[PDB]
Amino acid sequence: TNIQKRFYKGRVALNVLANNIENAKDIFEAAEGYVVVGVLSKDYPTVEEAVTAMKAYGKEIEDAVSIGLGAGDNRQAAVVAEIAKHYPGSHINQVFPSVGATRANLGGKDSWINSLVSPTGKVGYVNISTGPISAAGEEKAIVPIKTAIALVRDMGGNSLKYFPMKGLAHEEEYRAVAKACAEEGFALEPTGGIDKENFETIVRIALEANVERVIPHVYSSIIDKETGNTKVEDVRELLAVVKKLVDQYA
Ligand SMILES: [Cl-]
Ligand SMILES: [Cl-]
Repeated sequence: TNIQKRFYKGRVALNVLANNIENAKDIFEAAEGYVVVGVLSKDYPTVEEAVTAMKAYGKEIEDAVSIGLGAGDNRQAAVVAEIAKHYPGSHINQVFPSVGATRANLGGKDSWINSLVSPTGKVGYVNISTGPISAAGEEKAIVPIKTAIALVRDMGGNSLKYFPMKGLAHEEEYRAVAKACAEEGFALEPTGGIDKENFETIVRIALEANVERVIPHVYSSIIDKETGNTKVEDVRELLAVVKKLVDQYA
Protein backbone atom coordinates (compact mmCIF):
# COMPACT_ATOMS: atom_id res chain seq x y z
CA THR A 1 0.00 0.00 0.00
CA ASN A 2 1.32 3.44 -0.97
CA ILE A 3 0.54 5.13 2.30
CA GLN A 4 2.48 2.58 4.39
CA LYS A 5 5.87 4.16 3.55
CA ARG A 6 4.51 7.47 5.04
CA PHE A 7 4.52 6.17 8.67
CA TYR A 8 7.75 6.77 10.55
CA LYS A 9 8.78 3.29 11.78
CA GLY A 10 5.33 2.20 10.75
CA ARG A 11 3.69 4.31 13.46
CA VAL A 12 3.19 8.06 12.68
CA ALA A 13 2.52 9.86 9.37
CA LEU A 14 2.10 13.65 9.38
CA ASN A 15 -0.79 15.24 7.53
CA VAL A 16 -0.16 18.96 6.73
CA LEU A 17 -1.50 21.26 3.98
CA ALA A 18 0.43 22.51 0.95
CA ASN A 19 -0.17 25.98 -0.51
CA ASN A 20 1.37 25.22 -3.90
CA ILE A 21 3.55 22.59 -5.55
CA GLU A 22 6.80 24.13 -4.39
CA ASN A 23 5.48 24.13 -0.80
CA ALA A 24 4.46 20.43 -1.21
CA LYS A 25 7.93 19.52 -2.40
CA ASP A 26 9.60 21.44 0.45
CA ILE A 27 7.26 19.85 3.02
CA PHE A 28 7.84 16.34 1.60
CA GLU A 29 11.64 16.91 1.86
CA ALA A 30 11.38 18.34 5.44
CA ALA A 31 9.26 15.37 6.61
CA GLU A 32 11.68 12.88 5.01
CA GLY A 33 8.72 11.52 3.10
CA TYR A 34 6.77 10.72 6.31
CA VAL A 35 3.85 12.89 5.35
CA VAL A 36 0.79 13.08 3.15
CA VAL A 37 0.19 16.63 1.91
CA GLY A 38 -3.35 18.09 1.82
CA VAL A 39 -4.76 19.68 -1.32
CA LEU A 40 -8.30 20.96 -0.70
CA SER A 41 -11.17 20.23 -3.03
CA LYS A 42 -12.79 23.51 -1.85
CA ASP A 43 -9.96 25.45 -3.47
CA TYR A 44 -11.15 24.53 -7.02
CA PRO A 45 -14.48 25.40 -8.73
CA THR A 46 -14.88 21.93 -10.36
CA VAL A 47 -13.94 18.27 -10.02
CA GLU A 48 -11.85 18.50 -13.24
CA GLU A 49 -9.74 21.45 -11.96
CA ALA A 50 -9.18 19.68 -8.64
CA VAL A 51 -8.08 16.46 -10.29
CA THR A 52 -5.65 18.32 -12.62
CA ALA A 53 -4.13 20.14 -9.65
CA MET A 54 -3.87 17.11 -7.42
CA LYS A 55 -2.10 15.06 -10.11
CA ALA A 56 0.33 17.94 -10.62
CA TYR A 57 1.07 18.11 -6.86
CA GLY A 58 1.28 14.29 -6.82
CA LYS A 59 3.80 14.04 -9.69
CA GLU A 60 6.41 15.72 -7.53
CA ILE A 61 5.93 13.91 -4.23
CA GLU A 62 5.34 10.24 -5.11
CA ASP A 63 1.53 10.85 -5.12
CA ALA A 64 1.68 11.44 -1.35
CA VAL A 65 -1.43 13.62 -1.64
CA SER A 66 -4.24 13.80 0.94
CA ILE A 67 -7.49 14.69 -0.79
CA GLY A 68 -9.23 17.34 1.36
CA LEU A 69 -12.84 18.40 1.99
CA GLY A 70 -11.74 21.81 3.41
CA ALA A 71 -11.62 21.79 7.23
CA GLY A 72 -14.08 18.78 7.22
CA ASP A 73 -16.73 20.91 5.36
CA ASN A 74 -19.48 18.32 4.55
CA ARG A 75 -20.69 20.07 1.42
CA GLN A 76 -17.42 18.93 -0.16
CA ALA A 77 -18.17 15.23 0.58
CA ALA A 78 -19.88 14.54 -2.78
CA VAL A 79 -17.07 16.42 -4.61
CA VAL A 80 -14.37 14.27 -2.95
CA ALA A 81 -16.34 11.05 -3.77
CA GLU A 82 -16.34 12.09 -7.41
CA ILE A 83 -12.59 13.09 -7.47
CA ALA A 84 -11.91 9.48 -6.33
CA LYS A 85 -13.07 8.15 -9.69
CA HIS A 86 -10.20 10.03 -11.36
CA TYR A 87 -7.46 10.39 -8.77
CA PRO A 88 -6.82 8.18 -5.73
CA GLY A 89 -3.91 10.14 -4.14
CA SER A 90 -2.53 8.25 -1.10
CA HIS A 91 -4.99 9.48 1.49
CA ILE A 92 -8.59 10.69 1.36
CA ASN A 93 -10.52 12.73 3.95
CA GLN A 94 -14.18 11.83 3.99
CA VAL A 95 -17.33 12.16 6.07
CA PHE A 96 -18.82 8.99 7.60
CA PRO A 97 -21.77 8.40 5.22
CA SER A 98 -19.72 9.04 2.05
CA VAL A 99 -16.93 6.54 2.87
CA GLY A 100 -18.73 3.74 0.99
CA ALA A 101 -19.28 5.75 -2.19
CA THR A 102 -15.67 6.90 -2.16
CA ARG A 103 -14.27 3.35 -1.82
CA ALA A 104 -16.57 2.12 -4.62
CA ASN A 105 -15.54 5.05 -6.83
CA LEU A 106 -11.85 4.20 -6.45
CA GLY A 107 -12.73 1.23 -8.70
CA GLY A 108 -10.09 -0.95 -7.02
CA LYS A 109 -7.21 1.54 -6.95
CA ASP A 110 -5.41 1.42 -3.65
CA SER A 111 -6.02 4.32 -1.30
CA TRP A 112 -6.62 5.06 2.35
CA ILE A 113 -9.95 6.66 3.31
CA ASN A 114 -10.65 8.18 6.77
CA SER A 115 -14.13 8.67 8.30
CA LEU A 116 -14.96 11.92 10.06
CA VAL A 117 -16.53 11.28 13.48
CA SER A 118 -16.92 13.85 16.20
CA PRO A 119 -16.76 14.33 19.97
CA THR A 120 -20.13 14.27 21.81
CA GLY A 121 -19.36 15.26 25.43
CA LYS A 122 -19.86 11.57 26.22
CA VAL A 123 -16.77 9.48 26.85
CA GLY A 124 -16.95 6.28 24.75
CA TYR A 125 -19.34 7.72 22.09
CA VAL A 126 -18.85 9.40 18.71
CA ASN A 127 -21.17 11.37 16.43
CA ILE A 128 -21.35 9.68 13.00
CA SER A 129 -23.96 12.12 11.66
CA THR A 130 -21.30 14.06 9.73
CA GLY A 131 -22.69 14.22 6.15
CA PRO A 132 -24.80 17.22 5.05
CA ILE A 133 -28.28 15.84 5.69
CA SER A 134 -27.29 13.99 8.86
CA ALA A 135 -25.38 16.97 10.34
CA ALA A 136 -28.45 19.21 9.81
CA GLY A 137 -30.84 16.95 11.77
CA GLU A 138 -32.26 17.69 15.23
CA GLU A 139 -30.64 14.66 16.90
CA LYS A 140 -27.32 13.09 15.91
CA ALA A 141 -26.45 9.38 15.75
CA ILE A 142 -24.24 8.95 18.81
CA VAL A 143 -22.75 5.52 19.06
CA PRO A 144 -20.11 3.50 20.84
CA ILE A 145 -16.71 4.01 19.21
CA LYS A 146 -16.30 0.36 18.32
CA THR A 147 -19.68 0.19 16.53
CA ALA A 148 -18.56 3.18 14.44
CA ILE A 149 -15.24 1.44 13.58
CA ALA A 150 -17.20 -1.70 12.48
CA LEU A 151 -19.47 0.36 10.25
CA VAL A 152 -16.50 2.24 8.72
CA ARG A 153 -14.90 -1.10 7.91
CA ASP A 154 -18.13 -2.29 6.26
CA MET A 155 -17.93 0.86 4.12
CA GLY A 156 -14.25 0.26 3.15
CA GLY A 157 -12.62 2.94 5.44
CA ASN A 158 -9.17 2.67 7.10
CA SER A 159 -9.37 5.08 10.08
CA LEU A 160 -11.33 7.45 12.25
CA LYS A 161 -10.77 11.10 11.57
CA TYR A 162 -11.52 12.55 15.01
CA PHE A 163 -12.62 16.14 14.57
CA PRO A 164 -13.03 18.79 15.91
CA MET A 165 -10.72 18.14 18.84
CA LYS A 166 -9.99 21.72 19.95
CA GLY A 167 -6.54 20.46 20.96
CA LEU A 168 -6.70 18.81 24.38
CA ALA A 169 -10.11 20.26 25.28
CA HIS A 170 -11.64 16.77 24.99
CA GLU A 171 -8.72 14.73 26.26
CA GLU A 172 -10.77 12.13 28.18
CA GLU A 173 -13.00 11.46 25.17
CA TYR A 174 -9.89 11.23 22.94
CA ARG A 175 -8.29 8.78 25.37
CA ALA A 176 -11.30 6.45 25.04
CA VAL A 177 -11.25 6.73 21.23
CA ALA A 178 -7.54 5.81 21.18
CA LYS A 179 -8.22 2.82 23.49
CA ALA A 180 -11.08 1.52 21.29
CA CYS A 181 -9.01 1.99 18.13
CA ALA A 182 -6.03 0.13 19.62
CA GLU A 183 -8.24 -2.74 20.78
CA GLU A 184 -9.88 -3.01 17.32
CA GLY A 185 -6.55 -2.79 15.39
CA PHE A 186 -7.77 0.44 13.75
CA ALA A 187 -6.02 3.69 12.77
CA LEU A 188 -6.67 7.15 14.19
CA GLU A 189 -6.26 10.71 12.87
CA PRO A 190 -6.58 13.37 15.55
CA THR A 191 -7.52 16.76 14.07
CA GLY A 192 -8.49 20.24 15.10
CA GLY A 193 -6.54 22.67 17.26
CA ILE A 194 -3.27 20.80 17.08
CA ASP A 195 -0.27 23.05 17.37
CA LYS A 196 3.42 22.70 18.14
CA GLU A 197 2.77 22.86 21.93
CA ASN A 198 0.16 20.07 22.19
CA PHE A 199 1.34 17.97 19.26
CA GLU A 200 3.59 15.65 21.28
CA THR A 201 0.97 14.89 23.94
CA ILE A 202 -1.78 14.17 21.38
CA VAL A 203 0.39 11.72 19.46
CA ARG A 204 1.81 10.18 22.69
CA ILE A 205 -1.72 9.50 24.00
CA ALA A 206 -2.37 7.38 20.86
CA LEU A 207 0.92 5.56 21.00
CA GLU A 208 0.54 4.86 24.79
CA ALA A 209 -2.92 3.38 23.99
CA ASN A 210 -1.11 1.20 21.46
CA VAL A 211 -2.79 2.60 18.31
CA GLU A 212 -0.55 1.24 15.55
CA ARG A 213 -1.08 3.89 12.91
CA VAL A 214 -1.64 7.53 13.88
CA ILE A 215 -1.97 10.46 11.41
CA PRO A 216 -2.04 13.77 13.23
CA HIS A 217 -3.35 16.64 11.11
CA VAL A 218 -1.64 19.98 11.76
CA TYR A 219 -3.06 22.82 9.68
CA SER A 220 -3.24 26.60 10.37
CA SER A 221 -1.00 26.47 13.49
CA ILE A 222 1.98 25.83 11.15
CA ILE A 223 0.87 28.09 8.26
CA ASP A 224 2.75 31.35 7.60
CA LYS A 225 -0.10 33.79 6.89
CA GLU A 226 2.33 36.16 5.04
CA THR A 227 2.78 33.58 2.23
CA GLY A 228 0.01 31.06 2.95
CA ASN A 229 2.79 28.40 2.99
CA THR A 230 3.07 25.67 5.58
CA LYS A 231 6.32 26.40 7.39
CA VAL A 232 9.17 24.07 6.49
CA GLU A 233 11.01 24.64 9.84
CA ASP A 234 7.78 23.72 11.67
CA VAL A 235 7.50 20.45 9.67
CA ARG A 236 11.14 19.71 10.52
CA GLU A 237 10.45 20.37 14.16
CA LEU A 238 7.35 18.09 14.07
CA LEU A 239 9.29 15.21 12.49
CA ALA A 240 11.98 15.56 15.16
CA VAL A 241 9.22 15.24 17.78
CA VAL A 242 7.75 12.24 15.96
CA LYS A 243 11.10 10.49 15.88
CA LYS A 244 11.96 11.16 19.54
CA LEU A 245 8.54 9.82 20.52
CA VAL A 246 8.29 6.72 18.25
CA ASP A 247 11.90 5.68 18.95
CA GLN A 248 10.69 4.88 22.47
CA TYR A 249 8.20 2.16 21.31
CA ALA A 250 10.89 0.09 19.58
CL1 LIG B 1 -10.57 17.62 5.27
CL1 LIG C 1 -10.69 22.36 16.58
